Amino acid sequence: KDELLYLNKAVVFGSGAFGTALAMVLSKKCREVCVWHMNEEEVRLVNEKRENVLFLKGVQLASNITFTSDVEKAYNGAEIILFVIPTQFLRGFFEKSGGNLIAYAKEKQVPVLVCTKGIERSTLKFPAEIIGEFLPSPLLSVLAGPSFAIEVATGVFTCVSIASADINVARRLQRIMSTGDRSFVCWATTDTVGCEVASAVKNVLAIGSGVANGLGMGLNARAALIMRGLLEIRDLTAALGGDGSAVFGLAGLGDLQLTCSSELSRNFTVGKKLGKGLPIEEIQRAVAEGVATADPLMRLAKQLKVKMPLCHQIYEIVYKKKNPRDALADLLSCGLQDEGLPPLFK
Amino acid sequence: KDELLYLNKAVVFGSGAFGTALAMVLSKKCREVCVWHMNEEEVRLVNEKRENVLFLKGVQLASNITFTSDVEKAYNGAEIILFVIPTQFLRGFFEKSGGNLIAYAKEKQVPVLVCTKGIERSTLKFPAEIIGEFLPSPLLSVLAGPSFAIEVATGVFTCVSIASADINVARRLQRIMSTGDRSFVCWATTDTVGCEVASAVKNVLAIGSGVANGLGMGLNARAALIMRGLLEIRDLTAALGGDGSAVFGLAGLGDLQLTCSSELSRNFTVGKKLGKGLPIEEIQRAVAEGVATADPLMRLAKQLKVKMPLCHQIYEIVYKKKNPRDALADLLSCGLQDEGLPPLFK
Ligand SMILES: CCCCCCCCCCCCCCCC(=O)O
Ligand SMILES: CCCCCCCCCCCCCCCC(=O)O
Ligand SMILES: Oc1nc(Br)nc2nc[nH]c12
Ligand SMILES: Oc1nc(Br)nc2nc[nH]c12
Repeated sequence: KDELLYLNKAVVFGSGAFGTALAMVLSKKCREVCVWHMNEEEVRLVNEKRENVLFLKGVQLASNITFTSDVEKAYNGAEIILFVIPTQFLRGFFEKSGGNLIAYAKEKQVPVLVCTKGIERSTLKFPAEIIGEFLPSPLLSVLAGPSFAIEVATGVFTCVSIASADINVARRLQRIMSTGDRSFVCWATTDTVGCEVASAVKNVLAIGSGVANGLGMGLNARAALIMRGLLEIRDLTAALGGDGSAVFGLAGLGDLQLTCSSELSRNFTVGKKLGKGLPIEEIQRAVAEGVATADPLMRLAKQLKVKMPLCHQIYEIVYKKKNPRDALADLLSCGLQDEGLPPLFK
Repeated sequence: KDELLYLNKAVVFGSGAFGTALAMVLSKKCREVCVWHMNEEEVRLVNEKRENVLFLKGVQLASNITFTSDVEKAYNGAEIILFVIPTQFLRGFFEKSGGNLIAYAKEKQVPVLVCTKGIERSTLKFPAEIIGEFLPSPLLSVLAGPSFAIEVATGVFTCVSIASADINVARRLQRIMSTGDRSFVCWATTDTVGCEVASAVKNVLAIGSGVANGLGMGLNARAALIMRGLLEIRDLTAALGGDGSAVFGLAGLGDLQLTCSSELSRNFTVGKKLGKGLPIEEIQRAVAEGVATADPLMRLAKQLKVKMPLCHQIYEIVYKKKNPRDALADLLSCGLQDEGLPPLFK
């Protein structure tokens, strides 16, 4: 259906640049929107300054956005729930504070939208999969696509995709997240897995992009990194059970191309230093997503016997003091190959 | 085979930034390399200055590169032929000067490499297809991929793909074009058509990229343009008979992502002005590829009944004084949709 849905309330768990930006979209589709941040003092500050001076500096919170540190106040009444809490704290949030939240969600069949990205080290599971150990899969959807937070927060044209096992769940979320001025447009897909794989691997690939640049390479190089890197997202996706339809779409190619040209992103800058030769120890001074993700990503790949050439060489560069140039050459040690893509049309 | 081939001679027909840059690659794989430019006086100049001051300013021609205006001197001995002559003059070159060249190519089974890009207005045929009316298809290959000329000319890491009906022809060209230092790496594919479609349509899409920017949009937008734009390349490719395997590869996604972020490209700048509202008449002051290509591209699409939403709206903006904002809204008039990509894995 091409007709939008407006609600009375929405809560967002995660007070980062991304969740905050997402609350601005919701603020235009929901009467009320709470954003859950844990530090009570910060909650008040932000509410006073009418601005998340914490993670999205320079943006003016809609007046109907209210930060709260009380989980219970956050979800009560909410007709949509967004999770954007970082991977590492996800499970612990659910164990230590999700009790009432879970029961509420189950009782009222409240749609849940996963926006957290990564791989959990202990289990090597993805964010929606974790959340799925606490909440029935049918209530769950995943949001992914090229979406720089500032741009999303200030209403500049953005297209993301929403994925759910049941397309019909995605289509209903598509109608709650899409704005009235067509500035935030959601496309439906069923590929939850491809979405989550693309989201996680893009951050690792994005350090490679930095590596390339620090190494003296240019735009031809980066384009080739995005293209080959995508095959790695596609193969890991196949192995994990996904149907792969998100791979060449917004969640995959779209978010991947974006994240890799983000020259001022911390993923890029870190790779760029490693590229220039600076040791990782010297660098770290606010961790980069790709750095944290490379390790688990590598363990998961190994466990599933998926070859991910770019992601391994990026992992070695980051974790095992491998010379970027030695890495590049090894990557190119393969010899002359076929492009390796299947025909679309027989 | 992962082992390279070096030759005694190579000729390149086309004295642009691209062919000139390609001659620098060849100059490292061929004893001798002639580059055919028509103006005899210019030929001498360039040869004296040891630099194509004409279209690739600031680059030092290998010493084994010699410009010549004598077709006959150009190909005699050549063991590979590259065409990079612009589309519009392609046929006329073959009719007015290819006589001896054609016979020579046929007689010695000289591999031909098509690097020209576009759609010929009269026939709506692509460059390799044209050349195929004068030369047996088996001798023909197509080169495509993300490859900014300066970067290719100065040896900065570049990956392109080479396509031929027979993969084995592509693999042999792959071994002649790939350099000894792995700075120019060629991947083989059979998708000649997808390659040529991607090459032509990317220039039109690249004006859209400019439109987006002139309209105030940012990087999220551009990423979404690249992703949806690609479907248009895929659908036109299906209709023309291609197997589509080049689409999500170097020739497609790769070259597309590159060409659309080329903020200083004439395709971008033109779109950007149209975006800012400047009338096309006011703009033109050296035509942009996408401008010339939009018309034929639109006629070809129509003739084949392929819907190419972005390319049509770009055509209207360029040829029919359509307001970019009116265009954007119409493009978004579709309503809430599914992403529309097939599963890769069943
Ligand atoms: C950690 C290594 C990153 C180095 C950055 C490389 C710059 C872009 C390289 C892209 C070339 C792709 C190589 C693919 C080779 C293969 O498939 O085995
Ligand atoms: C000539 C029009 C160009 C306007 C530039 C638009 C900026 C990026 C827009 C990408 C959104 C893709 C819209 C697809 C809608 C559809 O499939 O019908
Ligand atoms: O322990 C923690 N839980 C959550 Br939820 N978020 C955090 N941020 C820092 N420490 C944290
Ligand atoms: O007529 C022409 N033929 C070729 Br080949 N190239 C050209 N460039 C300008 N006019 C030309």
